[PDB]
Amino acid sequence: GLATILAISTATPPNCVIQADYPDYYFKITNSEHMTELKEKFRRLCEKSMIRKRHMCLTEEILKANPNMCLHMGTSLNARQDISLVEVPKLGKEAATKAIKEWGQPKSKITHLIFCTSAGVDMPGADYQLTRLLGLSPEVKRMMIYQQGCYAGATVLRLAKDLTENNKGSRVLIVCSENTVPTFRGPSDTHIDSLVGQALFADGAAALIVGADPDASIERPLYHIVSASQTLLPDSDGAIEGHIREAGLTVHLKKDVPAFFSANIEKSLVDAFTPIGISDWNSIFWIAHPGGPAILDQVEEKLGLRKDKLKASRHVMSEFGNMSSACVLFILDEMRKTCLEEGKATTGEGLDWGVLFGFGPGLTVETVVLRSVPI
Amino acid sequence: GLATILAISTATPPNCVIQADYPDYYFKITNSEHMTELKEKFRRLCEKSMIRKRHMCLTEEILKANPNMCLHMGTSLNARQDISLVEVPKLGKEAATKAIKEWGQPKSKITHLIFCTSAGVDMPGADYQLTRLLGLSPEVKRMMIYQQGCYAGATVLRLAKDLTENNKGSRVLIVCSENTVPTFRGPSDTHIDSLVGQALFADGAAALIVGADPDASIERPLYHIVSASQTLLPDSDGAIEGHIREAGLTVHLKKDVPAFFSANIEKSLVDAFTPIGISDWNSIFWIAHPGGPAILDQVEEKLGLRKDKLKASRHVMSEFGNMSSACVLFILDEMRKTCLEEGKATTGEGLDWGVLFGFGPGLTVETVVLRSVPI
Repeated sequence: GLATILAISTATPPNCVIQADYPDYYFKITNSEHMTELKEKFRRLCEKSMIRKRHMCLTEEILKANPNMCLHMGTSLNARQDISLVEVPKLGKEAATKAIKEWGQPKSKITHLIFCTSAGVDMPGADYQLTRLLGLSPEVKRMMIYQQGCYAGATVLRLAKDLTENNKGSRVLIVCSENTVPTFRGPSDTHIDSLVGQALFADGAAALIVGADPDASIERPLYHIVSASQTLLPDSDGAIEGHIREAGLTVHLKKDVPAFFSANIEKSLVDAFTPIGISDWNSIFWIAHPGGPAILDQVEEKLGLRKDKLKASRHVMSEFGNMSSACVLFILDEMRKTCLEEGKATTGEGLDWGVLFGFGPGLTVETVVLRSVPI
Repeated sequence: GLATILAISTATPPNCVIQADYPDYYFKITNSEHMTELKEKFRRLCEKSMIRKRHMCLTEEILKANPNMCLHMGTSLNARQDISLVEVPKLGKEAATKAIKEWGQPKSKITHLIFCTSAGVDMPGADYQLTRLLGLSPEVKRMMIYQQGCYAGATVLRLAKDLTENNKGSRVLIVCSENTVPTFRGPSDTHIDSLVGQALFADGAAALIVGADPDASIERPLYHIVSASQTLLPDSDGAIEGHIREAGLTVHLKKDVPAFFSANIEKSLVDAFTPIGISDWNSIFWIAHPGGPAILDQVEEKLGLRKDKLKASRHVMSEFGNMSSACVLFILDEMRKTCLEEGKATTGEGLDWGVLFGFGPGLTVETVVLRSVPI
């Protein structure tokens, strides 16, 4: 049978910042209060984000203890690594424990682990740290997916599908854990694209249990992963770049990232849904990585999506911000929850078929086709 | 059927260093000739390695231009990234083109790409650069395996097995590309395990084509991937660590590393070969990551292997040094070539079943069971 999502959970650091308060706090903590023009430029970014609040392990106290993180280009990788390398598997464990509990099985039945993060690399990696913190079997088969950015929430589903379907009895724990430690920095007039990231990026972790052939007596399916594709967008080279440097992770954008994704999205829909015989994009349910808001506005107008097709996706953005790879898994969690609260006929807002989109560097589009589960 | 290796090729930078001359060259280029006692330690390490020569893209001219790389802990990550991020897909492409040529089929038939390196992280990754450099289909399904260290040569086979067996007609291009740019540094009194890296680490790339159900009329199997396990070793936490710092990749290694691997390897063999009905470890052909020579010596002694069992593994170490993930793939390439030329009965030294071992951080052992192909 098909790879099936058997449990979903999430976790965020307790520290929460209201987006309406952030331009003032950010410019205060980075000693930029005199940059009056820049501050109001940042305020519009935050207000245009449609983010309400964001969770951040980074506190005023931590930043005062690591002041080079407050400069735009301070030598600070070591300080960022020291923080994030511990936080990433810590927040990951918080989500994993909840997913394993929903699943209701002993964690000794987990045969595989996919860990995914762009928040800091180490040897051994976060996969090893999670294995040890959780007490998973030492023989757990681990895949460590490092630094793939905001499309990796779909990448982990693509990987899980092949892992679980090719190994009878396999049960895969997926954990995405992301934070702003490597990217947080002070503002600068000549790096507006970095400023965009300070308005959008947030912390979060999501965890999944995936397996083929559920045991209906003990396990409850939420979605089936039917297919998973990945493509690079023509002429998009260099549109989004993230560099790991002495000053941490530096983000570099070209002008028209939304135009690339909207102009190419239907190709991915066609390629994925032609084998299912589906051509009407309002007849499927949608999960789309929301961390670039103009991407979703332009996709929805280009395709003529009904205005609420993307409500779940934009709601996670509103409540949590751009948590990179974790976002689409947060959105799956909410969608199945909302559908149960409202009595919908399926976990896919009453519809049988859905698409999950990951967007990120390379310009890459990950396209996962999902099948809902009844009531 | 089983995932099957259908082509293998390798590449190294043209610059080559003779190990007999390396203690003098290294302590001269690092302006450290006065550290006479440390130099004698380094001579002993270089000789005991049994390495004859290593390929390194790092020339003295590049080191002169990048002097903070010759300090022990100079701020140098940006300079290392600038070199390595270009070098990794460039060497990888040299190997990939050869492997695709051996395979003989159009590169438009490559459906998946696995890239593996510990030589530097970037967004988008080396998988992206290679895709563009080779002109693979923009729809190629990529997996980027970053910073998994010396066991990752086995990891990529474990991954490719599930990708190819779960997708009829899929053809995976695998590329490992490793170099010394992140780890090269000058010597220090207080950090002698970093000297071990300077005596051992080297540059190299290997590429393979892998798929299931080969077309006998146009493809030629070399090995079949029977199974692939991964385990952490008991009580070994912290014995090997690698940190990505402002000074580059720092290595931290405990003296007991070979004792951990040799004391635990027979459990990996029993677990992997009990399904096959095999208990005689001299009865199978061996590919073992050789970058830690004492590991192989103690494994050999512990299990009572004939001295010829590890000959092919030690030969690649002799001629190329520790190329991290690429080593085991070089060893596979050489083993099928020797068997072809010596008229052996199979590509696995005339034997039917074999084992491929990756060793690295976590203490992790990757165990891949192989089946050879007849003449």
